[PDB]
Amino acid sequence: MIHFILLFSRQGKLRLQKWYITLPDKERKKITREIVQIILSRGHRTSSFVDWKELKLVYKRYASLYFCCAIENQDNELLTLEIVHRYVELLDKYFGNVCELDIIFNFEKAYFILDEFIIGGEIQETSKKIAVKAIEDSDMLQ
Amino acid sequence: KGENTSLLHP
Amino acid sequence: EIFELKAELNSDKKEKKKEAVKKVIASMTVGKDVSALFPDVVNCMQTDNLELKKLVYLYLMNYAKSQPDMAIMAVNTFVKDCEDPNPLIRALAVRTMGCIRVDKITEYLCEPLRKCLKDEDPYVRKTAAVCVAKLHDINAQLVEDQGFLDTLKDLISDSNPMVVANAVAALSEIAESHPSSNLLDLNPQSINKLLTALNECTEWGQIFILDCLANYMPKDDREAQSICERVTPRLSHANSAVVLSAVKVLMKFMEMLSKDLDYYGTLLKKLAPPLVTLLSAEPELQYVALRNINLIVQKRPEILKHEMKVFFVKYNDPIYVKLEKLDIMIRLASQANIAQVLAELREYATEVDVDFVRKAVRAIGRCAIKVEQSAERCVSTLLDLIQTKVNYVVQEAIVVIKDIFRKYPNKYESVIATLCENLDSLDEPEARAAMIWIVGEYAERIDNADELLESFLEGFHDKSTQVQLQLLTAIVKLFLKKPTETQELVQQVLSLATQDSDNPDLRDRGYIYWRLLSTDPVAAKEVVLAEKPLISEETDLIEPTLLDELICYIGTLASVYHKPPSAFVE
Amino acid sequence: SASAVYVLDLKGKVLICRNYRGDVDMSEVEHFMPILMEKEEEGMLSPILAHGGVRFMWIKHNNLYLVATSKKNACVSLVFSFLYKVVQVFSEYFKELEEESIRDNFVIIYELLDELMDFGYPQTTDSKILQEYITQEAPRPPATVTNAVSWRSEGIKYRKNEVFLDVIEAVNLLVSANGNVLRSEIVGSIKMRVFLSGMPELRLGLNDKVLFDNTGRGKSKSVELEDVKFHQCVRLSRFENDRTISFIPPDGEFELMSYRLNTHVKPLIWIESVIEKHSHSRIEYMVKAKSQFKRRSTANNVEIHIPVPNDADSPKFKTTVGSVKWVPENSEIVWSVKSFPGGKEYLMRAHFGLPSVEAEDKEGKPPISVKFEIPYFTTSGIQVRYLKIIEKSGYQALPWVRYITQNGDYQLRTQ
Amino acid sequence: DRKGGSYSQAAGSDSAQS
Amino acid sequence: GNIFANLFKGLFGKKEMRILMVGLDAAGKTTILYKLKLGEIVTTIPTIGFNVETVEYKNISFTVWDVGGQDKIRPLWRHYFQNTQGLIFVVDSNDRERVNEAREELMRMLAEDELRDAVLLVFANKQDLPNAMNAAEITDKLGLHSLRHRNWYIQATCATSGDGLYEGLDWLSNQLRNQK
Amino acid sequence: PIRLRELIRTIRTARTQAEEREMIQKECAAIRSSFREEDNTYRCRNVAKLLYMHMLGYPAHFGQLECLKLIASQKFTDKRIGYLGAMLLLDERQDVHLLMTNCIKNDLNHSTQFVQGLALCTLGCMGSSEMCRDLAGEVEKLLKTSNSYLRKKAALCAVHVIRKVPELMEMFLPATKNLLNEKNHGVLHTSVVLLTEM
Ligand SMILES: Nc1nc2c(ncn2[C@@H]2O[C@H](COP(=O)(O)OP(=O)(O)OP(=O)(O)O)[C@@H](O)[C@H]2O)c(=O)[nH]1
Ligand SMILES: [Mg+2]
Repeated sequence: MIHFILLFSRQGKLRLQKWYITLPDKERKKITREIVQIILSRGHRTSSFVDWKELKLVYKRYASLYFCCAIENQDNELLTLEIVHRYVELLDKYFGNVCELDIIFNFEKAYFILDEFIIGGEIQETSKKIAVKAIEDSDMLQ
Repeated sequence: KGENTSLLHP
Repeated sequence: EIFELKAELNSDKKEKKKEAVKKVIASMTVGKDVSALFPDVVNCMQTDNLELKKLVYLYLMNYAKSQPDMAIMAVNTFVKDCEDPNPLIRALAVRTMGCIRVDKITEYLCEPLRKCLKDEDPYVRKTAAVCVAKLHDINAQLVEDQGFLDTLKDLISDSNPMVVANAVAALSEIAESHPSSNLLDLNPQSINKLLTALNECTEWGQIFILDCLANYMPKDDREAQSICERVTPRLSHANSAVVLSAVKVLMKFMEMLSKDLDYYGTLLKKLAPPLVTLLSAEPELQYVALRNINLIVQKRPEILKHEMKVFFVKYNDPIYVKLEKLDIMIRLASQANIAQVLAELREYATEVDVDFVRKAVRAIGRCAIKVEQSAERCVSTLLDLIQTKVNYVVQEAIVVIKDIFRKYPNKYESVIATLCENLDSLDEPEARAAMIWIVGEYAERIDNADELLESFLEGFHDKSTQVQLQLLTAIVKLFLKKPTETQELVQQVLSLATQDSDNPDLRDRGYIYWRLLSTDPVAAKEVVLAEKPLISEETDLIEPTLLDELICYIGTLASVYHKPPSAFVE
Repeated sequence: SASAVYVLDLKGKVLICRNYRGDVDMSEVEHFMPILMEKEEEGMLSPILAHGGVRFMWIKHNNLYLVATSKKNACVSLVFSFLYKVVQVFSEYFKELEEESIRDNFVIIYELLDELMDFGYPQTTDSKILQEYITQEAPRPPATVTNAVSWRSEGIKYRKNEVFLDVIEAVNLLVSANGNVLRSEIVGSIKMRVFLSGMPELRLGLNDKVLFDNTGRGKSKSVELEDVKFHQCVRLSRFENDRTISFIPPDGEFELMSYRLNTHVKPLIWIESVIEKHSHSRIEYMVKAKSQFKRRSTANNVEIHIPVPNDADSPKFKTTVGSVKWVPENSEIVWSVKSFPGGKEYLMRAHFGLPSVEAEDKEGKPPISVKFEIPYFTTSGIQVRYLKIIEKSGYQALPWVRYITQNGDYQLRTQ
Repeated sequence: DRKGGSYSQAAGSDSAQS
Repeated sequence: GNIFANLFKGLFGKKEMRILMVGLDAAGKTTILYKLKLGEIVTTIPTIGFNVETVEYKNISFTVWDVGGQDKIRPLWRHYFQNTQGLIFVVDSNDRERVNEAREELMRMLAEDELRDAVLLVFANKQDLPNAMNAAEITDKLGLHSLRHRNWYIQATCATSGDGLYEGLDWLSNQLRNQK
Repeated sequence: PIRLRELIRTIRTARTQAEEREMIQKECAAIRSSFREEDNTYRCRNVAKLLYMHMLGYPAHFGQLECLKLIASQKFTDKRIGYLGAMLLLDERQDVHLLMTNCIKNDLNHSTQFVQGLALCTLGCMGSSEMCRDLAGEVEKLLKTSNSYLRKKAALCAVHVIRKVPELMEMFLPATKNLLNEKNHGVLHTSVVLLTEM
């Protein structure tokens, strides 16, 4: 399961954060700062994979804002990248031409979409249209 | 800026 | 962009040339490599407008090392400008000549430097003095060949106090890099002449004038008395650096002063108000003032004996200033202000700086160790802090108690019961080891010492090497003192540290303890539980040889870092 | 002995830099920001950084860090003095200290930086003198810089000769939580705004204890200033000989003398604060202010700052005199009073709730500070005697001065 | 008027000290 | 300022009021709340958390927040003290062993400096078995007369039927509301 | 009732970190004042602002009881905000989720498919050692249902409970029997994940 998923910008500002592991707030902040420093101090040919604290810290940002994942050492690495790409595509479809400005404005919607997509670090919606339809139906409820 | 750009450009 | 800028610069219109120069300056400041256009701006260099000449000179200076080959097309312009009637143009040309880091360029600039050495303009004299110093720093051999030392020496004996101060500073810098051979020292006449111009030098000229006296060594008391009398007015200057230089000069002169004469007492009385004034300076200079006070504290500690109220750290004081305030208070701690120091430390323990709290605990412990008259007060403060229910404060209090016990344990038997139950669940190696050592050495006033050591023996094989050694020592001491209730405990400790302990030093210590136990238990009391002598505390005072050298180095980088002048430069 | 003084920005961008010795590469400025971030994040941040064998000394300005790199064991105090002079010059020339002016006046900024210091040795520091040779909207350098009088420009002509003095008092009181005052120091400030014709040489005379004792008049009320620091125009020799305060006043507002001595008198304001803070239920602010100053004096714009709880909310104010406003930005209650006559006694009763959930970490106990400012009040009792205004041409001067008493380091330790 | 204490006229020297 | 709108609103009833529901577990608190809100005895599992509801009666919306009596939930009553103006206590007279624990919990909750404006509202639950005590024996055992500055009222209600609930509501309205 | 968008714009307009902290405190003062009054109309905007501030790095200890109060509310937006607050600022070491067990149990039998799914996701994200003990019975009840949109959520809740409580896996052996014929990809994936975890 994915221990934590956090959307951080290139300048260091974090646009998303979802940790599936219960940690102290100071410890969580320190871990996030260390992850940002490692990502901010990494090149473009580092393979986007880091084994930090025995955790598969996978970083792959498709724009200025980067994305990170932390899975245990028990599964394949390309699966995390595929899941990240699928989540990005689903978010773009739900929003429509997603940019950094809209991500901050749609933080609650982004959190709801992440909850409806992955729960507890495990994959919850394998299809891409069923999750979008469910999100639209939930939004239309009011 | 660099923030209004699409995440995937699709 | 670049092509358009080059075309604009290759035009005959001054209005577009000024705009192009401004754009080039903005691009370089914006972080654009405009050195590729340096040869293009070379043609548009000899201009009547003064605004564009400064920009061209700045671009050449900033684009001189990058394109040294293209800089060969600027000697003629500098030579032509070195005789301009306008003093500002001459000063700018002199400054730009020394700023060009070209090995083949300073060779052709010697003639203009020689011509401007006797320049009548005092600003021109200062500019030439700066250019000579820059050339000597770039090429000491070239400066020696040009014979500029005689001109620089003769500059101090001429009019223009600002130019004289600049020449003195240049001579000091040249001698600073020189190997001490052929030093520019002057007799008492030169010192008197400089003192006469000290009251006429500017704010920057005062520092340059006082720096020369830092190297001279007085040989007579009358000369020293006159120097002290002349430097006394320097303490009433609004310039903090001038005040610092004057204080350093006075301290250096005090090394030869006679304590029998009344000049030393007057100097000591006149120095405290200066220190008080400097202590209320800007935050940037507060650290410098604190470092200077600490450096001069070890030399004449009787000057600031009554200066204790000002040593308190302010609420808005910076972290660096707060840290220095505690060190200043510790260095100036005395039994007269013991209650005030304890009150300040008690107030300093309620702050939110964990590093600040640790520093306050260390300072309180140092004050308690230094003065035995407040040992009871320090113990009470430590007990109150432990009762404060602060984890870092608890560890600090445990460390302070452990340190105090080894120093003054004769009347420390009344705190074992209070410290017996003080939340021993803390896993800090500096606190757990200290508590174990205190229990082992003070295993007489606690009737449940064996029971307390039982909880610490669960993970003795994996606690720590120092912690394991301290626990083994405490167990051995308890067995030697009371072996009826710890007969099995000693055997268990020996089995755990001798069989399941893989530490080489720990294994050797356990083997030695087991051999002593199996050889003669009676002799173990006189061998292991012996009365140790007085503990020699680490003296925080610097070495006398280093203190004297640091006295001369006043206001430099070595005073803040507390390192030798040759131990910090590269 | 700084190698190059540069002006940085809050994002690490260098607004402007100017090398003076060239012994350090300009690329070292890039490593300054990460070093500062590490030092701040570890508590080791200091104004003087150190990148290997090169020390990066910087001070925090209004919006940028005035970083001055150096390589050798240069005079750190000299560097600080040069930085302070540069800051004063920038404030005089530019009314604002922000990025809007750093990128707006670079044409004159480069010239000012080149003229101020050369090869690490500062040369020009007179803002008025520098304004006569470097302007943003050039003639030969003025002879005043070359002449001995670099703080009084000759040839200045004015229709009238009016000088406005300022007797600024700074009441600093350090009252511990036990109720005793530890640090009670009063710093005098003799600042005059001189606007006359020519180069007058002020001959200052006041009611100093040392001067009265020397003249034999050490029986009346005389100020015994522990620290007396004259300005640049003040002649040190004259004061050292017989306390003769003779100096050429500058053109404009300047600080001539600044007294600094301890105070053994009662505080002008006696503030008694009470804290009936319930355990996560409510809090009480039993703040009582007693004016120990003379009844003939009024403290204008009195703002007694009382630190409220960090998570406190829904406050209720039950006071007697003075408006009370809770500012969430400062996280404290300011006992604001427009005019506070001497001897007044204002009682306040604060009452607010608290969240049920306890805080994870402590917040500390900041001291209570007041912002009282009572002008026309001389607590120290130092009385100015005369000001010898002498001009070579000869004119009748009409000097003016006002005595202002304000609150300085008047902090009260919380319980 | 002006806050901070009204400006007052000052003398030239200590007339009582000669 | 003008208060005409307040008078116009109060002409037809504006005051709402609040209420609290505290007591030990299995004391009929959930059933009592259901009867007050709905009017029927609804079987419910033990209250792990709490139940929040509102009831409109006598032109006053008396909001009721049920609080459990679990050992891990006993110290959580301090959270409900915030923004609380009323409180109703439900006793369990059928638990002789738990009577002392309930009395101790009531004394501990009554010793809070923040909860002072709320008067005592004792509800005599389980008033259907012969072992149930009267309206004075329970008060004497709990020492309700020794609560200084506390307006306590003892009322006995039967969970199965619902007798006396209207009397308790009227007494609470009279104690809180001080108008005609 | 300051909207979350206005707060985001105000934060983006702040330059200095001290200025950002001052603005955050100014907004938090109004948020705490509204919360202390027992406001129920604009509670969603306050919850969103508090979540944004907590993500920004400011303390949010006082904003815990409001999330609990909104969790047991009836509005869908309020329920979603409360679930988000419990998922973000609620943790096992927080100790404030103990009272949320009753709210979760009440919402476990809710007719709305969005409230039940949100509650299941929140329980899975914040699975505790004691909440799962009192919530294990409800998880198994929903595991035998025929809701395709809820089968994955039930499987995820069971997996989270098993990970948090390894001794509770004995009650899941007969619930997952004969579940390899699910046409939906999500239900089959959830069943496979549950089998692998077991
Ligand atoms: N037969 C009967 N039982 C009652 C009566 N009143 C209370 N009880 C018992 O009290 C218990 C209370 O259940 P609820 O009212 O639903 O919930 P509660 O009072 O809040 O108790 P907890 O949920 O455990 O905190 C019931 O299970 C009944 O067994 C009554 O009038 N008749
Ligand atoms: Mg119930």
